[PDB]
Amino acid sequence: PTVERSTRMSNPWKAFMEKYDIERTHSSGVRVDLGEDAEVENAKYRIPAGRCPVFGKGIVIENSDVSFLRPVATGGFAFPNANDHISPMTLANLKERYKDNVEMMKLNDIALCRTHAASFVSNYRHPAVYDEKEKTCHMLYLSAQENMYCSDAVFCFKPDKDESFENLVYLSKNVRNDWDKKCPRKNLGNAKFGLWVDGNCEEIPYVKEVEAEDLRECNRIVFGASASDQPTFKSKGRGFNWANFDSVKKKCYIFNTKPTCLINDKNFIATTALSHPQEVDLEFPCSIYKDEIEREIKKQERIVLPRIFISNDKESIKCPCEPERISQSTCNFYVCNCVEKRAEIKENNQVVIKEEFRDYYE
Repeated sequence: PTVERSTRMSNPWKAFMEKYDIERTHSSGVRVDLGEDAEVENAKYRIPAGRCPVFGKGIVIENSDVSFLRPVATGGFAFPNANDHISPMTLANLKERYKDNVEMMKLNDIALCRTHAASFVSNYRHPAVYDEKEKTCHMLYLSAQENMYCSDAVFCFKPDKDESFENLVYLSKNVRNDWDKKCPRKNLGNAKFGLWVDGNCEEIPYVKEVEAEDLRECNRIVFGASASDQPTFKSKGRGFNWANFDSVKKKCYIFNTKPTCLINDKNFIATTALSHPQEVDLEFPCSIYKDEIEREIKKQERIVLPRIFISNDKESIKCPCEPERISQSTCNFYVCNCVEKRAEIKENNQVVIKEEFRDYYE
């Protein structure tokens, strides 16, 4: 009856974190999304391409008071004239129009808005804004998101997040219908993003630190700093997309490397450029570590314990020494600091196998 440590280098956050891999899941600009090309007759144009909704984004028109959701002066960015019969359209009106379509009736409200907007005729399809407070779908006739120096005689505008846009959802024609499982929306309370380094979630060493008065402002800053397809290129979703908000220090730490786990810390909220400006879920998944450890022990003599060195059950880790209690932790997590680490974080926030172990891991 032996117990031993696994050599297998896992990560129990794998499934939980896929949605935060913005490069892989969204794959286009966030602050400005112009990720695809489309031609109308002969004429190459750029259009929004991201696969995730961007919560709380809108377009500010400089030195103007017209909302971008106003129909274009046949004004804002929205579809004009029509009869009001294609845009704007209420959820009720959308549900009316598409009532005998079994598949369109299965879509959630955002996806139904997106699908409607994207159906109108090239692979040139129009982006939409769904106002979740008014339950109203707006098709955007103008796909430009920024014209900013601004060198009144010039039409200046930029994307932004602020309170008047907080219920808005900016939708490209590519947005996934299952965005709710695959994309960011809510902010993660009692958590900061981190990097998984052989059995514990570690701080991201290279970040940009910024003053922020509240979550809204931190989510606005990261939005501002986020992947952008705007000419000076296709970002492909690469960018400073993620931020940790220190609720107590009133600081925003932004970074450009995708996170691979969460650190349970009562002082922080984890937000992203896509995420809602305000919604916060305070319930950390405390049981993530104990679950994998227990699941593995139910593999089978030889007990082989995972390389998981943090848990809410201090004995399950089988620490060589006394596990440290993490005081910042709402989960009352314990960490085993006194173990053999096979990975370390190096420049540009890259997690690498330590030298002494490289040959073994191939």
